[PDB]
Amino acid sequence: ILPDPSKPSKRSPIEDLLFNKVTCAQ
Amino acid sequence: KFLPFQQFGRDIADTTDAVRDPQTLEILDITPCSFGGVSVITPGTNTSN
Ligand SMILES: *[C@@H]1O[C@H](CO)[C@@H](O)[C@H](O)[C@H]1NC(C)=O
Repeated sequence: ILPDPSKPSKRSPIEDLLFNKVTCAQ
Repeated sequence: KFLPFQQFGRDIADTTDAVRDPQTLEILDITPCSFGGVSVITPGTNTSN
């Protein structure tokens, strides 16, 4: 649940899943 | 990859993005001019100008 130092983005695995789960000339 | 006999193409809101020179055959694209709002950061006008 805490940030993962190894990843370049200082996030947590749950935060990583949250970022990945939810996601051009105008 | 345009059909050779065809002439040009467009996109949303009539944002046409293709031309062709009648004398020389080539394909080209456009991109509208860079633009934007200009903001100003200032402290209190009495403090400084
Ligand atoms: C700005 O400074 C002047 C003094 O030169 C003062 O009269 C005025 O109330 C000040 N304005 C603000 C918004 O503090």
